[PDB]
Formats: sequence, structure tokens, C-alpha cells
Amino acid sequence: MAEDADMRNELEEMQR
Amino acid sequence: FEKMGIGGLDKEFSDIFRRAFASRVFPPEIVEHVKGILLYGPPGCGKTLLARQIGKMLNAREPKVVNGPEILNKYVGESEANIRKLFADAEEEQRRLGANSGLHIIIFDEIDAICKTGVHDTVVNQLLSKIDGVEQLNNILVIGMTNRPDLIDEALLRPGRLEVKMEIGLPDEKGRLQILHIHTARMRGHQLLSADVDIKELAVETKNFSGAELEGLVRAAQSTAMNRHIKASTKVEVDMEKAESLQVTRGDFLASLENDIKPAFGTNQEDYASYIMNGIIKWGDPVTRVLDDGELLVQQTKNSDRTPLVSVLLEGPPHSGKTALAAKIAEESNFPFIKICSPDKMIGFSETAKCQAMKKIFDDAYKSQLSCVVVDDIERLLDYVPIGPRFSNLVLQALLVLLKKAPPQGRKLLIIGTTSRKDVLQEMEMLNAFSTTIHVPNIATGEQLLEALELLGNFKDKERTTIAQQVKGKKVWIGIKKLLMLIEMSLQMDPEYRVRKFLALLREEGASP
Amino acid sequence: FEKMGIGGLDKEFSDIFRRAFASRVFPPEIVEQMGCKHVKGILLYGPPGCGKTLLARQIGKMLNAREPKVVNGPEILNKYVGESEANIRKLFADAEEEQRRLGANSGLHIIIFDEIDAICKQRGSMAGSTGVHDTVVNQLLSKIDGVEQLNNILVIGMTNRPDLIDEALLRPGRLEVKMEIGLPDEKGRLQILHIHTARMRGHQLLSADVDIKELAVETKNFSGAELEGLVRAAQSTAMNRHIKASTKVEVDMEKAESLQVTRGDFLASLENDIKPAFGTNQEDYASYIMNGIIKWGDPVTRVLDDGELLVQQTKNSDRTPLVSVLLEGPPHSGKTALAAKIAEESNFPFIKICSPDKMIGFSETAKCQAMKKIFDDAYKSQLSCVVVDDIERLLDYVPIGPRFSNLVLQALLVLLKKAPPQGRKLLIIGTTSRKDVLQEMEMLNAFSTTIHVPNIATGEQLLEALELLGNFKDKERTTIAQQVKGKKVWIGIKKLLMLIEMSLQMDPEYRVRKFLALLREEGASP
Ligand SMILES: Nc1ncnc2c1ncn2[C@@H]1O[C@H](COP(=O)(O)OP(=O)(O)OP(=O)(O)O)[C@@H](O)[C@H]1O
Ligand SMILES: Nc1ncnc2c1ncn2[C@@H]1O[C@H](COP(=O)(O)OP(=O)(O)OP(=O)(O)O)[C@@H](O)[C@H]1O
Ligand SMILES: Nc1ncnc2c1ncn2[C@@H]1O[C@H](COP(=O)(O)OP(=O)(O)OP(=O)(O)O)[C@@H](O)[C@H]1O
Ligand SMILES: Nc1ncnc2c1ncn2[C@@H]1O[C@H](COP(=O)(O)OP(=O)(O)O)[C@@H](O)[C@H]1O
Repeated sequence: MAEDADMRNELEEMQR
Repeated sequence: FEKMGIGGLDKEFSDIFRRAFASRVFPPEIVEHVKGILLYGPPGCGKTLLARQIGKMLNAREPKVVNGPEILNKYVGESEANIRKLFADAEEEQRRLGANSGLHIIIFDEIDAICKTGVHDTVVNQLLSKIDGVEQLNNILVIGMTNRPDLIDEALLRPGRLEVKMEIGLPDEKGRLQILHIHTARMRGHQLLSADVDIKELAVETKNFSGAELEGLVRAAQSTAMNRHIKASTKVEVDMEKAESLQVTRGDFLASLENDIKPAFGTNQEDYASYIMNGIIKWGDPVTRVLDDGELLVQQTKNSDRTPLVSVLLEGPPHSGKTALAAKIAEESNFPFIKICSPDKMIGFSETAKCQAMKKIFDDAYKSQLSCVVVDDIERLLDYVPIGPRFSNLVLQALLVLLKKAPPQGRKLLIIGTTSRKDVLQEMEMLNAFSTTIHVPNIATGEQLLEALELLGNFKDKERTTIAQQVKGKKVWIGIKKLLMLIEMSLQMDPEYRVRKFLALLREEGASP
Repeated sequence: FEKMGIGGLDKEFSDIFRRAFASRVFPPEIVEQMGCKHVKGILLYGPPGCGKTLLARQIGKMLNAREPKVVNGPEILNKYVGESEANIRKLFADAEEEQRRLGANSGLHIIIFDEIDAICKQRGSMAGSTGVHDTVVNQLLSKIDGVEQLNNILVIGMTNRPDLIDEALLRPGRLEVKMEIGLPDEKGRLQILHIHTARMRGHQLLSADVDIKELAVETKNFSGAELEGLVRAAQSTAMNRHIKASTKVEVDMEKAESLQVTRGDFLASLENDIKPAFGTNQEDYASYIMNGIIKWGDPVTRVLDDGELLVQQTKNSDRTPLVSVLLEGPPHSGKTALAAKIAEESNFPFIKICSPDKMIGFSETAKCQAMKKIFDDAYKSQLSCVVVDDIERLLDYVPIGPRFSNLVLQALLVLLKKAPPQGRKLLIIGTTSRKDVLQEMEMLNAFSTTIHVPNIATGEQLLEALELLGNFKDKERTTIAQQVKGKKVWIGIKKLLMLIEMSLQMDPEYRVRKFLALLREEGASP
């Protein structure tokens, strides 16, 4: 088998 | 329990009243509680009605309801602080009035949204601690509803937090009848419903429906009736003169059922009837002989103790009607399980797919008590070509093995195979596997042909006389399927040319065995 | 060694202690003066259910070690890159940290690998033919023995296929001690039964007539799990009888409790409850011998006597521990019933049957694997018998061509010559119907003998078969006898049964005529 490729990410912000 | 307006869930409410409020209604001295409920099911089954009526029936304070994920906030410590504001009154009453405290009901709608990363895990932990923590409460009830029960956190379902788990399902015919009665009582009371409408037919027809869909169907019927007194194109109108007299006929319900609402579930397709289209017409003795042999084989299979498995092969030339007679025998067998294996359902498959399909059919057959299976077009199943020749050996070996494997103890199986090439099968050494054989012949003489034409009734007397003059004094060799094809080809031309064309085609097809 | 709950493997434990754990208990001064390191790992292999995990846990408890880390090999694998190596590498962090903190005054850590062979296979030398999980093997190799040294760890691997493991993992620096856990003998079974009945004996629930010796004799190819299940089934059956007696009658409860003692429960549970995996099966004889065996002539006795002689030879011979025989005859002769009968009468502990009815749709490689598994299981016993049925159906033979499968043929040819381990004995019986094809394939000289199974060939034999079956009456018998007294018949028993069954479906008057017509339609000579 072939190992799953690399992937991007999304990000979320938080206030204080 | 129909007063609340929900039908088909009386038994669920009986279970509710047993498992929830028995301790609260039972005399306190002998007692000297449950604080979690989770309702799940497909959409539109009345969970919200259940929650609302549960809140109303008990003599307690007004329930508090949170609509979805309102708790989440952008700032730190607010999401968890929002949860602690819900239990303040409960804590106050527990600390002040002790045991003699009123019941508190909390309703969570779409609870899967907030139970299932800093915010969500903290919210779940705060809820878990508040429901079951160091301080123990005995006057709080929390209700949640879900449509996707498999997305809820496991830790929330343990005993002591969420105890009463309930499923709402699609109502059966009596529940549907109750729902239709509930939604049609208002119309019936005021005599706005026509006398031709029968609720029982509607209940029988509306299969796989839910309550919301039934109410929508009723609404569609009302709209169909109402539009009769509405005018458009130039301006919107109410009529009034005829609108005052509005009756809901059966045609409105039928039309609403055709298009406006749909069950939204799958359908089943049947193919067996396709294997006999023109029926069986007796044009001679051989058909009766074949049917008698089939009956003998069926009876032998039924009443045999040490021969539970029996096999047969049907022989004949092409266009002779072999599959039709096999299907007729199978139908007359009157066995609980009957199936037909055909290559029409397997186009473009490889050997492995065909083997798996055949094995699945036989596996299904093995489960019953007495079964019958028919396989037709063997040469097409193990695709064969005279050049080389070439064929699939895997399917041949699978058939050879399956032809002599007995079913589990005490069960019966019958197998009927059809083919038009017997020498090939004899060469493959498979003709021995079968127990017996039967032969399906063609039409041999002209008297049988005339009888067949009489049964079909395509020609009148004048042309039949000439046909008898021509054919009666000679031997013929023709099938029935090809005969029908020839008749249909001949019928196309004008009435003058029909007989000559028909006999020309017959002379073209003439041959001898 | 039976004081810790393990019975039947004293020798293995003693050897393991001598070769692995002698320097752990000897005083720490002389062991420093010698300058010797400790053994780092061991490997255990054998059939499942024989007490490998139990031994590993007991060893872990013995040396005052910490709680072991248990791992299952197949569940380490992940589909994302770097995720299976991280799982492997997580297991050594506590040991590394403790050694760094405390130096040489640290405790002992233990790692237990189950089904290790699923994640360590030989790496591919050829370029472009590398394995799927080579990185996992490399990570494990670099963690067990690398540039930075750990002296506070012990690794125990468990497997059933020790021949698939990489050879770099088994060198004297990695997992250098190996041991085999096999099936127990009579003494080991007695020890296990004594261990598992301690609670009942202490609590005064056994009977005075319970003989653990006889029960040890009765079980022949049981593992420890089988015996434990037997004890539990017996106690459950005793409880069921107690319930029956109490519910049926107003009997005094003291007699019901006294009935709690169990002597017939053991035998009842033996027959109907426990099915050993390396024993004989009585549910197959019914499938293959369906209508019994009736003596219609002399040849049956000859076949049975030849089979008995072959069984006696295989049992009592030292120079020939492997024997084979082929049963051949015309179709419908009845070769699969007599081979099953001979196998049943042998009275060997291990009996198995290989047939193509259980390989529908298989490819040739899968069939090879199934046959190899059967023979591998056969080699673990002391006396074995195997039956290979329809040799022409396992090879996918068709006269057109001809066509067949060569892989299965070569596998059979190699398997007919391979002997079991030293001191163990095997018998093989094969049935066919086309021996000319086998002679053409050069397979007939791989067998040791042949036996012929003939057909019915005389009228009196047919009449005797009919009498034994008992279907026709005196007058019909006289008619048949007068019409077939000529000894020119040619028929098989199976087809004779089919003909009788088909004949019986007619009306009572027209039954002999139909039977005789069907018989005439059949053949009459070879
Ligand atoms: N069993 C039922 N008996 C009577 N009316 C019903 C029933 N099921 C649905 N209805 C009708 O559907 C509406 C009630 O829907 P309700 O909000 O209770 O469904 P639900 O299961 O909570 O929905 P969802 O999961 O989609 O939020 C009302 O119109 C009610 O008349
Ligand atoms: N007595 C009859 N026997 C069989 N079929 C009949 C008879 N009378 C009418 N028919 C009709 O004739 C047609 C028979 O065609 P069928 O498909 O059974 O032929 P077939 O021999 O299996 O075909 P082929 O060899 O071309 O694949 C069917 O429409 C059947 O309804
Ligand atoms: N004396 C006997 N010898 C063998 N079989 C007998 C005898 N008496 C009765 N039988 C029954 O006859 C049947 C024998 O059929 P069996 O399966 O052994 O035949 P086979 O030669 O392997 O057949 P084929 O190769 O044609 O499938 C079984 O039901 C067996 O019980
Ligand atoms: N030699 C033995 N003595 C006593 N019990 C045993 C023995 N071998 C196995 N058992 C029992 O079998 C059960 C499971 O065996 P296990 O050790 O898991 O087999 P495996 O070696 O395949 O892991 C244990 O609960 C144990 O009580």
C-alpha cells in the first residue's frame, strides 16, 4: 500500500 | 393517550410512566430517583411533542430549554459559566427546602452539538460534573433529543447521568390510523369532509410514511380543495360564493398522494413474470409428457428420505421454448423458496463475480427447508465459443462441485438446468453429474402446425384452407418462437400479400433434422 | 513450578531460568566483578491456548518488576506517514527517562509483544521490491539495540510462525533465547486438572467417585483452555441438575445440595460440549457415511483388511514413519465411504479430511494455503491420519485442452514426501476415479500402494444387496431373480440406490416393470 499523503490545516482564533 | 395528539407511541409512554414517575407518585414513606432521559429516532416522529407534553403533565415549574449551541462564547470562561446559571435555583431549593423541593426539568435540543478543542471538552466536563458530582441532587431531570445517536459521547450515557434511553420508530398501520384520525377529526366535526373518503384505504396506502408526511399529505389535500375557489393570471381571488361551501373529495387525496408527497424509501423490482410472456399453449402431446415428468421429479424430491438432492437437464434445439417450461414447472412446484439464475443480470462480469453471485444464490437456498433453483443458458454462463474452443474453467469447476453438495441435515433441494448444446456438455464430462434428462422437440408435422395456428387465431378460414392444401402433405421442422416472429413479419403487408409472404418465409426456413 | 498456577512445563521454566535469569538473583558484587551484561529478550512459540501469556505475566511478577506493557502487533499499523513508527517509539520513553534520572539504581521494565511476526518480516534486498512495513522493522531494530544503551528493560515476544521473522532481530544481542510450548502429555494434563479443581476440592463440592486419573486418560489432545472449559461446563451441568431436581419435587433441600457432587456431569460435558481443535471430529463421518456400510460381497472385507494392515504398519514401524495409499475405481463405486470408514477405525488421536466442497471459488494459492495449514496442524501430534478426497477436483482438470492447475500438483508432489519431526507418524489416504490421468502426470509413483474398489458384477450379488436394503417383497424378489439370474450385471451401489428411489415413485402395480426398464437402460459391461 501507499502511505496517505501530507495534508494542509485550517485554524481558528479565540478572544480573551 | 391520543388526547395529547400523538398516535402509535402509547406503549412507549406506558414504559415512560413506569420507569420515570413511579417513584415520585409512589407513597413517600415506603420509598423512604432517575435524572436522565435520551430520546432518539428518525426526524419527524414527535420527539418535541413528547418533551413538551412531559413538561406540561407534571405539576412543576416551567421547564428551561436551551436552543442548540447558545452556550459557546468567544471569551474565556463564559461557556462554562453559562452552564452554572442553569442549576442555581435547583441548588437553592435543595439547600433550603431539602427533600420537600419541587421538580426541575431541563430540556436539551440538538444535544449532539455541545456533547461529542478547549471549549468543547471543558463544556462537557462542566456538564458531567454538574449533573453527577460531589454534591448529589435528587430533584432534577434532564432530557435530550437526537437524530444521530452514534455521535454522542459515551461518558454521558453511563448510569446515574442518562439512564432512560428511548427509540421512536415509524408507526405501524394502527398508529397511522390514529394519526389520520387525529388530523381529520377537526374537519369531520364541522362537516367539511366529503362522505366518499375512507380513512382505512388511506391508511393501507400510505406505507413507510411518518407522522409529518401524513400531516403534509392532508395539508396538500386541503390546498387542492381550496385552489378551486382561487383565481389567478390577472389578480388573486377568494371566490367566496363557492369558497363558503368547501368539501374535500377523494380525488383531492389521491392527487395529493400522487405527486405532492412521496414515501422517500426504496422500491422492489420483480423479473420472474418476464420469463413467461405469451403463456403456454398445448399444441401436442410432448408438452403434457414434459409436465408429467416434472411433476414426478417434484414429488420424488418432496417425499425422499435418502435422496435429498435431485438434478435434471432440459434438452432441445434453439427457439424451442425451454426456459418457459422450466419456469412453469418451478411455479407449479409450490415450494417456499424459488429463484432463477440468468446471465442477463451479469453483463461485463469476470469469473470471480459470477462465482460469487452463484454461491450467494445457493447460500440463500440452503437456509430454507425445501428449495428449487433453475439455471438457464449454461453455455452462456460459462461463455463458450467453438473457435479454439475457449471457455471459463473456474465456473465449470464451481458448477461441478455445487451439483453434488447436499444441503444441511433434513433439508431438500431441486435443481433444473437448461441448454441447447448437449454434445459440448457431454465432452466436458458434466452430463454425468445430472441424474436424468428430458427432451423438448420442435413441431414435426403439419397437423400440429395447423393446431398451433388455430390456437393463436391469426388467420381466418379462407387462408387456413390454402395453408392446409400446402403444408398438410409434408413434414416440417420449426420452433414456436420463430413461428411467432414469422407471423408478425408476414402480418405487416396488405391483406392481399400476407399468405404468399408467409408461405415464402416458411419455405425459406424449411429444413430437416 | 505448579505453585504459581502453571503445570506441565517444568523443563522449559528451568531452562529459561538457567539461561536468562541466573545473573539477576546472584549477589551484585561478584556479577560486577565479572563484568557481564544481562539478557535482553526471549521468544516463545507454539500452538495457541497453551499458556504463553500466563508464563510471561508470571515471569514479570517473579522479579518484582513493574506492570508490563502489553502490545498487539496488528493494531500498531496506521495509514498515515510516521504514525506506526511513533506508536513503536512511544513504548521506551518511561524506561529512558528513568534510566537518565537514576542511572544504575533504576527498576525493571517489561514489554510484551503478541503476534510479533505480523510486524517483523524479512526486509527486501532487491531495489524496487522493498516491503510495505520496512520502516517499522528498522525502527524496532534501532530501538532495541542502538548507540545509547538501556540496561533496565526486558522484551518478550510471542508467535506461532517463527520462520517468517527477520534474522537480524534474533542475533545474540537481540532476543537470543527461544522456547517452544507444545501440547501436554498425560502427566501435564493431570497437573492442570489438579490445579483447576483446587477450589472445588477445598470447598467440599467434589464427589467421592470422581477420578481425575481416568479423566486425564480420557482427554488425549487437549490444551489447558480446553480442560478449564471442561471443568466450567461440568459445574454448570451440575447446577442445572440441581435446578431440575429442586423444581420437580418437594424434596428436602439438603438432598438437593448433596446432589451437587458431580461424577456424571464430567462425561456428559465431554461428549456434547467440548470440541478439541487437534482431536477427532464425529460430525464429519455422518456427512461422508450417510447410508452406512452393507456387506454385499467379499471385496469389502478385502478392502477393510488391507486398510487395517496399513494402519498396523504405520503404528508399529520405525524405519517408515510416513505411509501413503490410493483408492481407485470406477465412478459411483463408493470410495469416499470406505476411506472414511478406514480412517474412523484407526483410533488415532488426530483425524482430518480435506475436500474441495469447502473451497468453492478459491484461487489456487488459497487452496495451497489451506492444504498447507492442514498438514502443519497434523505435524504437531504423535499419530496422525489425513484424507485427500477427489484428487481430480482439487486440480481443476478438464479433458478439453487438457487444462489444470500446476501449483496444486507440485504442492501435492512435495507434500507426499515430507516426513514429520523426529518420532512422529502420519498416514495419508487419497481417493480418485481417473488413474490413467494420474499415471500420465507421474503422480502414481509418489504413493506406496493402491487398492481397487470394484462394482457389482453378478446377479446374486445384486439380490443380496436388495435383501440387505429390504425394499421388494417375496413375489417381486422371485420375478427379479428369475429375470437377472444371469451374472452379467454392471452397476454401482450409489446408482442402485438412486434407481430404487426413482422406481418407488410409480403406482404400486407398475413398480417392478419400471425398475427393470431402468436397469436395462443402464450399462452391462466394462
Ligand atoms: N406520531 C405523530 N403523531 C402526530 N403528529 C405527529 C407525529 N409525528 C409527527 N407529527 C406532526 O409533526 C409535527 C411534530 O414534529 P416534531 O417537532 O415533534 O418532530 P421531531 O421528531 O422532534 O423532529 P426533528 O427531529 O426533525 O426536530 C407536528 O405537525 C405533528 O402534528
Ligand atoms: N408450449 C409452449 N412452450 C414454450 N413456450 C411457449 C409455448 N407456447 C408459447 N410459448 C412462448 O414461446 C416463447 C418461448 O421462448 P423461450 O424464451 O422459452 O425459448 P428458448 O428455447 O429458451 O430460446 P433460445 O434457445 O433462443 O434462447 C415464450 O414467449 C413462451 O411464452
Ligand atoms: N458397502 C458400501 N460401500 C460404500 N458405500 C456404501 C456401501 N453401502 C452403502 N453405501 C453408501 O453408498 C454411498 C457411497 O457413495 P460415495 O460418495 O462413497 O461414492 P463415490 O464413489 O465417491 O462417488 P462419486 O465419485 O461418483 O461422487 C454412501 O451413501 C454410502 O453410505
Ligand atoms: N499450562 C497451563 N496451566 C493452567 N492453565 C492454563 C495453562 N495453559 C493455559 N491455561 C489457561 O488458558 C487460558 C488462556 O491461555 P493463554 O495463556 O491465553 O494461551 P496463549 O498461550 O495462547 O496466550 C488461561 O486463562 C489459563 O488459565
